[PDB]
Amino acid sequence: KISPELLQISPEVQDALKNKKPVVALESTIISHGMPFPQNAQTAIEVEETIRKQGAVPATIAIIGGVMKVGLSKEEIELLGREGHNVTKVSRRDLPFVVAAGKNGATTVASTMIIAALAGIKVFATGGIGGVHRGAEHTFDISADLQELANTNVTVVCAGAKSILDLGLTTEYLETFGVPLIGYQTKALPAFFCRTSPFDVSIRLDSASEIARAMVVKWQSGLNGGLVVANPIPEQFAMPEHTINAAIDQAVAEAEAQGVIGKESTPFLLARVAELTGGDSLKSNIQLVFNNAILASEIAKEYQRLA
Amino acid sequence: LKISPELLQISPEVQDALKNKKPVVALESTIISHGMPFPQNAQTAIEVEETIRKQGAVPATIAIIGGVMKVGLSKEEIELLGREGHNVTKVSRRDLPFVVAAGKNGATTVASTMIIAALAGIKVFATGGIGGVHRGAEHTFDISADLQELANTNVTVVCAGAKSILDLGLTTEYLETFGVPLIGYQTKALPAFFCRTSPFDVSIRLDSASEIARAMVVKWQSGLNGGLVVANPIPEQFAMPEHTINAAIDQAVAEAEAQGVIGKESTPFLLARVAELTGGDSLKSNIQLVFNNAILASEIAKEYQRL
Amino acid sequence: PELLQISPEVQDALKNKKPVVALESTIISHGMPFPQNAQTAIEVEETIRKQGAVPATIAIIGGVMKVGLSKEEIELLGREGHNVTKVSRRDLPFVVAAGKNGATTVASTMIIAALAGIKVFATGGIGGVHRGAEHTFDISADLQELANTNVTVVCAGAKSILDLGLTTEYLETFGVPLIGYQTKALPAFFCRTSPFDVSIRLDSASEIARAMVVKWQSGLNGGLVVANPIPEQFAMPEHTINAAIDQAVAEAEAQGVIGKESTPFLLARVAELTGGDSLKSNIQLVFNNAILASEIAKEYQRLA
Ligand SMILES: *[C@H](c1c[nH]c(=O)[nH]c1=O)[C@H](O)[C@H](O)[C@H](O)COP(=O)(O)O
Ligand SMILES: *[C@H](c1c[nH]c(=O)[nH]c1=O)[C@H](O)[C@H](O)[C@H](O)COP(=O)(O)O
Ligand SMILES: *[C@H](c1c[nH]c(=O)[nH]c1=O)[C@H](O)[C@H](O)[C@H](O)COP(=O)(O)O
Ligand SMILES: [Mn+2]
Ligand SMILES: [Mn+2]
Ligand SMILES: [Mn+2]
Repeated sequence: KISPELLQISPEVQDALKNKKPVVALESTIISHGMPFPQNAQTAIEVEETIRKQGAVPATIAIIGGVMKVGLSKEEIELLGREGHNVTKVSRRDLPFVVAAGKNGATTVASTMIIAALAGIKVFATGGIGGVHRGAEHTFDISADLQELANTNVTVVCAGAKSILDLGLTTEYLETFGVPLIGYQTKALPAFFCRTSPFDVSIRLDSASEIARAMVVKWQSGLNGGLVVANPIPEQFAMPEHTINAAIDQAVAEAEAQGVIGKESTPFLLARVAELTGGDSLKSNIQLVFNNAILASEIAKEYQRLA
Repeated sequence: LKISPELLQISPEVQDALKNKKPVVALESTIISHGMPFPQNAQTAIEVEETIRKQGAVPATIAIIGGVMKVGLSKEEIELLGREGHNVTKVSRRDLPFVVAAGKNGATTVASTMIIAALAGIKVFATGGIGGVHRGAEHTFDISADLQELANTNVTVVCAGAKSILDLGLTTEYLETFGVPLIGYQTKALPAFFCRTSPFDVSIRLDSASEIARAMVVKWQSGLNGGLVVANPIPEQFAMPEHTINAAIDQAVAEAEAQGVIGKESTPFLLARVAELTGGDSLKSNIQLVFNNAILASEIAKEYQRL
Repeated sequence: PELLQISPEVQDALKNKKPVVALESTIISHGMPFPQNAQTAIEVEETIRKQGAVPATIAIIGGVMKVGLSKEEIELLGREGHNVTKVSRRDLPFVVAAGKNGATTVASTMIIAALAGIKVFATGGIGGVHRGAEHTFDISADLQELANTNVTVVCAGAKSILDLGLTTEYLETFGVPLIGYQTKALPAFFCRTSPFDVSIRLDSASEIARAMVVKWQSGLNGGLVVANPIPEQFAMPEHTINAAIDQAVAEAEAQGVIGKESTPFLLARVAELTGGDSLKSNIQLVFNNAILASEIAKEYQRLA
């Protein structure tokens, strides 16, 4: 029952929810910190349209002038893409201040889940989830995303956890906190730019339909928390393992040596891997995002059907 | 509070006991499928139900049958889980929605069991031993979802402590961090599962059922959610020799690690291997501790229905 | 029910919408030696009263969760000392069940304040990730209470005996805002500064209060850490205080100190190695935090 001075849902999205059309949420960190200009905004508007061509309704989420806004104008997206790193990356602990100081912010997966759940949106597409960082056994550097997944009822379609992270530790972590890690048509956990990895999802499902069904069962039996749907990047756009892993490993060593830490790590690694791959990691990431948007449209349609 | 009959079904017996305020004791399915071999699996489970019956209390064995969460089971069902063994999905919280959605059978761990018991409003649950922090968890992050269920869900779990195959010190630390009281029953020293003693202490030591119940009531009436571990030492008669059992466990652990056994397979492999190495003795101790735990859990049950 | 009692001076302010600031009893029983423990408690209360707000010291007396306390009960906690049960969240129901007395930690003080509707609470410094928690898993339940329960905790940062870096990672993970008051760098407790930074620098109590109402109205449960730099003149010498802390921790490890008794031991050991100066620094930072806390509580009461 939040006040409009706090949360503002755009009329497209409101109508969508009234008329029970399927809605897919999207995040703003990917635009501001995830990718450079103008690939971030092109990518974002285009993801929105992809969703539209699948017959669903996009709601991109962000903090515009201190307001939590569900659905955004082309203008505001252009805005986040131009202002870029100057915009505040917003996780859970960041949110109330960016709302109070009335500033603009780009929501992470955590925040995007929070707001989406506030708006009653169950399906959310992104590129890759945050997770347990390499070295975390000694650094305790662990995304708030995982705790959000533990606690907030949103399904997040992604290409897995970002492959710059520690995937093994991430899979243990998700199990401890009772979060389903669903492979869409895959048992092997997808690694972001790359289609497989040495690890496993917690369950393989071959259709949106079964995922929607699981969601309804899960929530109706009271098990609160979200679900991760790991969606492999299409073969056309997949980075070959050896190259990408070399660029990731170098970028991670460099970040260690340079004392990069905290909320700045992921943007640093993503950009540096893009430098190291000459733009290829970035192209692949954009491809992965469109793909997840498509699957996410199918899942939301299937979920709305049941609900 | 009202869960659909398609998802959740309580036996008529357990329903009359709940209705008529008879003290009910919950029981887990995974003990049967993944914790013991056949016929000992089904045999022990039925003899446990009987044991709780002698105490003048009503057992509800919990499992997933044909996609339904089932509180209370028939002899046929217990037996089916028993003979089906590893063919039955081991079910933790992350697992739960998919077994139920897909109409399958599943054997519930402490976590799943607690979840379901809590749905039927059963506060007392007897098992052999709880999951915990695995040896090597500093680097592996392998930490049972049981401990998280304990953190949030209102059930008392009577056991011989954590399975001796785990890392007990880190478990005690973990429970403190998460606000879960670890109650030694008539001991300040943490019971070791197969062993009565460990070089680790419980958080509170209490000598009667009634105290345990009254502490339950203050805890919940006060709004601190989460369960309680009541660690009940195996009786002196059936205990394992420190030397022999420890050697068995250590070999088993080194072996599991060397073979690369990970995830939900770890515990069932280690129990099997330990039973093998001890020429079945460990198993016999396990059974005996389960009966003991059941008796104590019935007493706490009566004392709880009282207040 | 009868399992929580609120002093009439406290309820009087709650009903009448006046600023209330919580305090913890572990500062007293296990935090500081007698007589300075009771003295510090009473004078902290006074500092609040004079600040324009109403002190409520939470503790468990005769099994009761008590909001606001008599000087008799304060002297009792200060004197009976380490003989009083230290109470965290796991501890709580039993100390109540058994009608015993206990000194509440930041965790339990947050709980109790929450039961009574007190959104603002002042302490010296919170528990956190201990040095070597990476191998020991030794992590205060406080961090979890901050993750979950809605209370603002004003302090000197985390007690500097702990592992602060790990503590900041952990706070991020669990979504708990770490607010530096007029500082980017995380207050180091005895020290005014640390190699670590907070999550946001806020310069005024009002800002913090608006952040509070916006945070909870939005439904994000969990508390807030407000880190208050120790006054410049009371700060310990970095070399002396860190040499002390380091030795004390090395000893604690050697001697098999663990669990709930780890922090009290180290504190006692540190003031001993610093010949009372760290305790003196400690008492000052507590007063300072009580002042900032009063301001926050007032500015927040104004706003909703
Ligand atoms: C990752 C984001 C999603 N997809 C993508 O392609 N690129 C991206 O940068 C998310 O924004 C994620 O929530 C964010 O990285 C959170 O990280 P922290 O652990 O630093 O909060
Ligand atoms: C242990 C269970 C209890 N008693 C017993 O004798 N044998 C057993 O197997 C529990 O089922 C426990 O939850 C199990 O270890 C599952 O834990 P993970 O999810 O960590 O595998
Ligand atoms: C620390 C307390 C706060 N300020 C201060 O000046 N001195 C103190 O002793 C708190 O009591 C803290 O919550 C306590 O350390 C709890 O620790 P554990 O429960 O982690 O042992
Ligand atoms: Mn991080
Ligand atoms: Mn495990
Ligand atoms: Mn501790």
